[PDB]
Amino acid sequence: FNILLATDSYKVTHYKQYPPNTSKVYSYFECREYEETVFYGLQYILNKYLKGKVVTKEKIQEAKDVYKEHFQDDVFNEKGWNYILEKYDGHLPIEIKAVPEGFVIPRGNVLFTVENTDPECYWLTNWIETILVQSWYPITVATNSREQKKILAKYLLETSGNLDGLEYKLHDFGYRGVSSQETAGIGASAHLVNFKGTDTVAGLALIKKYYGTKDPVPGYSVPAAEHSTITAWGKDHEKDAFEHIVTQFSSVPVSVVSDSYDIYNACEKIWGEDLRHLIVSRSTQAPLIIRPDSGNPLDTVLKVLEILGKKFPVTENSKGYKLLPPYLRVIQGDGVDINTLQEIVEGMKQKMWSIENIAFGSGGGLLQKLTRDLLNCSFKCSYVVTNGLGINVFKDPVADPNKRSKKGRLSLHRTPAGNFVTLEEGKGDLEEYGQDLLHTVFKNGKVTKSYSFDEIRKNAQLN
Amino acid sequence: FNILLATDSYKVTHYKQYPPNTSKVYSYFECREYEETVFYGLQYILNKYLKGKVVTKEKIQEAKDVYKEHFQDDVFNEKGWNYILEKYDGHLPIEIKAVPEGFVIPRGNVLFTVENTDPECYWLTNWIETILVQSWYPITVATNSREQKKILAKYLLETSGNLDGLEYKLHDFGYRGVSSQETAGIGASAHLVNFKGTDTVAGLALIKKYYGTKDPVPGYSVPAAEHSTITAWGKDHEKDAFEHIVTQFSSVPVSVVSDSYDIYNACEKIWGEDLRHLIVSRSTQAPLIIRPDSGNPLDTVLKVLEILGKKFPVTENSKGYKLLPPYLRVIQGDGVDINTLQEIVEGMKQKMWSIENIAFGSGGGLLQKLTRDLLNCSFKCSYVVTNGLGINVFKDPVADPNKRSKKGRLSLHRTPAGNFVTLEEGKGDLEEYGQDLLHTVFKNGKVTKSYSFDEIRKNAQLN
Ligand SMILES: CCNc1nc(-c2ccc(NC(=O)NCc3ccc(N)[n+]([C@@H]4O[C@H](COP(=O)(O)O)[C@@H](O)[C@H]4O)c3)c(F)c2)ccc1C(=O)NCCN1CCCCC1
Ligand SMILES: CCNc1nc(-c2ccc(NC(=O)NCc3ccc(N)[n+]([C@@H]4O[C@H](COP(=O)(O)O)[C@@H](O)[C@H]4O)c3)c(F)c2)ccc1C(=O)NCCN1CCCCC1
Repeated sequence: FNILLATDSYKVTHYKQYPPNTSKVYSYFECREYEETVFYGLQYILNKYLKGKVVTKEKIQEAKDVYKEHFQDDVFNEKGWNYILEKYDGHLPIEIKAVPEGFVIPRGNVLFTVENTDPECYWLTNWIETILVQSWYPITVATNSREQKKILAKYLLETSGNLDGLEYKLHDFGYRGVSSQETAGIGASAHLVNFKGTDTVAGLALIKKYYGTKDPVPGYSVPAAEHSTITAWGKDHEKDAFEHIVTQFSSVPVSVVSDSYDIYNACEKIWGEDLRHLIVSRSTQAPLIIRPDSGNPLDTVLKVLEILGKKFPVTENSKGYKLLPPYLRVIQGDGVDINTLQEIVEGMKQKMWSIENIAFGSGGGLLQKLTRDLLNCSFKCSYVVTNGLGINVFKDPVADPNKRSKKGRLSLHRTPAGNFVTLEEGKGDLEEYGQDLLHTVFKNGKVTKSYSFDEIRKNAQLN
Repeated sequence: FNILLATDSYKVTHYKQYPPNTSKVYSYFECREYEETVFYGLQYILNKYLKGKVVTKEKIQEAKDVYKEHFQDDVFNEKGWNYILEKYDGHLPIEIKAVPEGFVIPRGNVLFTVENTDPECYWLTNWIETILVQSWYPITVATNSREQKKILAKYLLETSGNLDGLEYKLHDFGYRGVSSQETAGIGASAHLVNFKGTDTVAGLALIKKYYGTKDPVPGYSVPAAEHSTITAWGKDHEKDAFEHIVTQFSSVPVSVVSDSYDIYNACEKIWGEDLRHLIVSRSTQAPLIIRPDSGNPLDTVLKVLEILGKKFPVTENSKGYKLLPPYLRVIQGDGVDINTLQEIVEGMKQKMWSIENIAFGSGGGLLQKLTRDLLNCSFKCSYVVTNGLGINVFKDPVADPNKRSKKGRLSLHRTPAGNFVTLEEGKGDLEEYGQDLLHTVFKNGKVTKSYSFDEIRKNAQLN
C-alpha cells in the first residue's frame, strides 16, 4: 500500500491551487442534513493506512513515475512528500479529532476534523480526504443495521414481552454479495456492532486486530445447508438429504434450506410427517431452523408458519402470540432489507405469530445496497490560515441549500437538554456549552486514543 | 490472507452434508435470466487468492481455532485440508474453465465452471463459491459502464457524425464513494475496460499487476479544482481563485468546479466577462472545462450551455448542432448514473447541443450503487458423481421459476446464427455446435491461461 497513490487523482494537483502563503487547512466530516448515525470505522483506517512511516523514497519515486504518465505531465509534489520523509521520518504531520466510536449522533454534526500540524503541509489535510471519507461505509452499515435492530426490538417486545434473542435476530449473509474481500471484513464488523450473528468470517479477524473483544470471537454461526448440499442427493431424495443433515447435526442448532423444489411440501410432508420424529426429539439448545429462500418474503413466511402450526404443537405465550415448540424455528434469509423486514414483522404480528419464532438473514441488502448519499457523508474545508490570518470558509451552492457546508473552527457539545450541537466559527472557545466532545485520535503519525469493540457496542446500544 | 477463513461460515459444515460416496461436485456461474454482460475480473481473483500454496499447517491451525469458537463446536474439516497440504503441497485440486475475459455474453449463459480434480476434495468446489461469486462486482461495473458507453455513442454519433472522444466521455470519480480501498481498485479497473478516464488511482496498479497493458498506464486524468481549493480564497475572491488556477495550468486541460456559490454567476460574469480574456486565448489541446456540481443535472447543464453560448462564439457543426469554441468544454460530475446520463444527452439533443461539448463524471453511481442482483449473478451445483454414477443436479423453487438452475455438465457455444447457447446435460459432448468457448484458466494451483488488459478491451468493444 502506497498512500501517495491512494487519493483521487486531482488532489495531486491541489498544492498549486490554494492561496499562496496558506499555512493551515482545516476540514471536517459530517453526515449532512436515518435521523441519527453510529460513528464507527475510523480506527480501522487510522491503523491500517495512516499511522507510522507511510512515506519512503521508493514510494515517492513510484508515485512520481505513475503520475507523470497518468497526467502526461509533471505536476506531482515531490518536494512536499520528501519534506515529510526527511523531517518526520515519513510520519504524517496531521491531527485528527473525533467523536468516540460507537457514539450515536444526530445528523448534521461534526463527527471528525482534520488539520495539518506543520505549515509546510497545508496540502496534506485534503490529500487524505479520499481515504478518510471511505469511513462512510462502516458508519452506514452500522447505522442501517441498528435501525433494523430498532424494528426487531419493537416487534419482539410487543409479541413476547421481552428482548431475549434480539442480538441474534438479524444475521449477516453478505460475504458473496459485497464488492471485495476488504469490504466484506469492514461491513461484517459494522454489523457486529449491533448483532452477534455473521457468516462473513472476514469480520472476525478485522475486529480482533483493530478493535479487540474480551470474548474469543465477536460473532457466531451455526451449521446450515445450501442448495448444493440438498440438490446433490437428487430431486427424489430431498427427504434423505434432510434426514442425513439433521442427524449429522443432532446436538447443535441446524439451519436447513427447504425450498429447493417445493417449500410448502417440504414443511408439510417432509418435516411435518416423514421426518417429524427426528424433529420433536431435538433439544431446546438444538432446534431445527427451517429456511425458506424464495417467493414473496412475507407471504412465504406466513404460509410456512401456518403449515408448521398445523403439524407441530404450538402454544400461546403470555402476550397471546403463537409460539412454535422450542425445537423448531424459522429463518427468512431471502429478500430482507430494512423495508421488507418491517413488512414481515408487522405481517407476522397481524396474524398473531411471535417474533420469537423467527430470525432474519440479509446479505447484499445489509452490506452492499448502501451508498455514501444515504447519510449524505461529506468532507469539507471549513477553515484556513493565509498570511497568518484565519478565515472561515464554506460552500453554499445557489441551487442546492442542502449542500451548504459549516464555517470555521468546529466543536461538538452537549446542549442544556442533553442533546448535541455543533458550534461553528470557533464559538466553542467561549465556554458557554461546556467542553468539546471530540478527542484527538491521531497526531503526527500516532494513534492517540482508541476504543475496544466492547466499548463501541456499549456506546451503540439501543435506548 | 487465509483461504480457510475466506468462505461463508456454513460452508465449513458442508463436507458432512453431501451424499456419501460423492467423488465430484461440479458447479457453474451465470448472470441469470442489461441483456448482455462483460465477463471480467476472474483473473484478479485467481492470482490474488487462489493460486500457489494457499494452505499451511499454521493456516489450518488458525482456522481450527477460530471455528471452534465461532460455532462453539468442532465441525472444521481438519483432515480434508491436511490432505491438500500433504498431497498437493497446499495447492488447490480444482479446475476452472471460463469464457475469455472481455467477452460480451447474453444473460443466462455459463460464464465459468468449477470442479474438484481429486475425489477426496469433492467439498472444495463449493468452499470457494464465496470468493469466486465476488466476480459479480467487476462484471457488473464493466457491464454497466459499457451500457453507458452505448448511450454516449448513440448520441455523440447523432449530434456529431462521429465517435471522436467517446473513450473519455465517462470519467470515474468513485474512489471516495466506494466501500473500501480494494473495491476501488477492482471497480476502477472494470470501468477502464470501456473508457480511459479515472481519478481512482488504485485501478492503475491493479491492472498493471494482474492484467498488463502495452501502454505505461491504462487510465488518465487532468488537473482539476475541488471546493476546498476555490473556497479557501474566501467568498469574495472566487475570481482570484479561478484566475490563479487557470494560470497555473495554462497549457494543459483544466477542470474548474464553478458552483461554490452561484454557478450561473460564475459562468456568465466570472468566466464570461471578468476572466474571458484568459479563456479565449487557450489552446485547443488545453481547454478550460467548466464543472457544475449541484442542482438538477439536466436543467443545470442546459442553463450553463445557454449562458456560455451567449458569452462565447458558438458554431453549428455539420449535423446542425451547436458547438462551443475548442478552448471551452463542460463536465457534469454530479448526479450521473445510467438513468440520468440518458436524460441529459437526450435533453441536450432536443435543445440542439452537440454531445461533443460535454463529458460526464460518475462516482458512487458508477462504482458503488450496484448489487449482485442487477445481473442475477449466481453460482450453483449442476452435476455430481456419487457411487461412480454422474447425476444432473439443479434447484427449481415452486414460487420462483426464475431461480431455476441449469442441469448437468455445461458448455458454451456459438449458434449457426452467430449467437450464444449453453448446452446442458453434457450435450456439448455431441459435436453439433462447434467447440466449447470455455477454456481452462486454473488447474491444481496454477493459472493456465491469462489475458492482457489490451485483449480484454478489444473483446469488450462496442459493435
Ligand atoms: C430463530 C432462530 N434463532 C437463531 N438463529 C440463528 C441462525 C439461524 C440460521 C443461520 N444460518 C443460516 O441460515 N445459514 C444459511 C446461509 C448462510 C450463509 C449464506 N451466505 N447463505 C446464503 O447467502 C445468500 C446471500 O443472500 P443475498 O442475496 O446476498 O441477500 C443467501 O441466499 C443465503 O442463501 C445462507 C445462522 F447462522 C444462525 C442463530 C441464533 C438464533 C437464536 O435465536 N439464538 C439465540 C437463542 N438461543 C440461545 C441458545 C440456545 C438456543 C436458543
Ligand atoms: C468535454 C471534456 N473532455 C474531456 N474531459 C476530460 C476530463 C474532464 C474533467 C476531469 N476531472 C474533473 O472534473 N475532476 C473533478 C473531480 C475529480 C475527482 C473527484 N473525485 N471529483 C469529485 O468526486 C465526487 C464523487 O461524486 P459522487 O458523489 O461519488 O458521484 C464528485 O462530487 C466530484 O466532485 C471531482 C478529468 F479528469 C478529465 C478528459 C478528457 C476529455 C476529452 O474529451 N479528451 C479527448 C479530447 N481531447 C484530445 C486531446 C486534446 C484535447 C481534446
